[PDB]
Amino acid sequence: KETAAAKFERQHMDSSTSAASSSNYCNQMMKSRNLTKDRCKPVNTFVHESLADVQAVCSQKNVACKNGQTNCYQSYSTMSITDCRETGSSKYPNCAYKTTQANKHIIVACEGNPYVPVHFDASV
Amino acid sequence: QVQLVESGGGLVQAGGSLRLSCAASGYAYTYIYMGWFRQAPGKEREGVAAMDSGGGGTLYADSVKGRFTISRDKGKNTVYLQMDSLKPEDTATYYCAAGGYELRDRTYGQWGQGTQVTVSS
Ligand SMILES: [Mg+2]
Repeated sequence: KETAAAKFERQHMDSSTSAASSSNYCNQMMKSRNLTKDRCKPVNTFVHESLADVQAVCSQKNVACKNGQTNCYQSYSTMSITDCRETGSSKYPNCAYKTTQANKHIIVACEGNPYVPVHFDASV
Repeated sequence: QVQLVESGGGLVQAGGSLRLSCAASGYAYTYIYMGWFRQAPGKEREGVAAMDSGGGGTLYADSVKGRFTISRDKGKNTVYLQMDSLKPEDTATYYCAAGGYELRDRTYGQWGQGTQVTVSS
C-alpha cells in the first residue's frame, strides 16, 4: 500500500519546474503520475515548490478545510501552482486536460508522524 | 519552537479526582482543536476528549463520558481536563495535542511530552 504522504507527493508535488512548461503540461503530468489509470481524475493541482516548503505548511496557520474539517493549514506565502481540469471532450481511457497557471496560498490537510500533507484541499 | 506545557496529573486513589492542564506557547495563531489522548503501557494511544476554540465540538471517549470534563479558555491555546471518579483502568500517560480534528490522533501535529496519571487500589 502506497502511504498517504507518498500519494500526496505523487498527485500534487512538482518541484522540478517553477511553473507549467506548456499548455500540454497537465496532459503529460496526469498521465506520468498515474492519475488516469482506471478513470480520468476530473481535477488536480500540482505545486511548483520544494518538498520542504510544502511540508513546512503543516506548521503554519491552522484553518478550516473546505468540508469544515480543522486539521488544514494555509501557506504563509503564495505558491506557484497549476490547476488541471478534464476537458468536455475527455473520455477514459483517452483523458485530456486544460492547463491553467496560478499563484495562490494553498491549504492542505496534514496527518501523521512526521506531520505532513496528505490532502490538497484548496487554493485561495 | 512550539511547546505544549502540561501540568497536573500524577498519583491518586481509585474513586478520586485529578486535573490536567496544557498551555501552548510559541504558536502565532489559534489551534482550532486541542485534545487529550492517553496511552497505557503496551496499548494503542486513545483519544480521551477534544474541544474547538469556540468552546464547541466537544467530544469524549465513551469510557470517560460523565466522569471527565474538558475545557479551554475561549479563543486561546489552553486546554484542561477534569477527571472525576477515576478507575484503575484510567492509569496511562496522558498527552495534550493541538491542531487536529475531533478525536483522530493521526490528524494532530503538535504533542505534549506526556504526563503520568496513576490510579491506585
Ligand atoms: Mg517559484
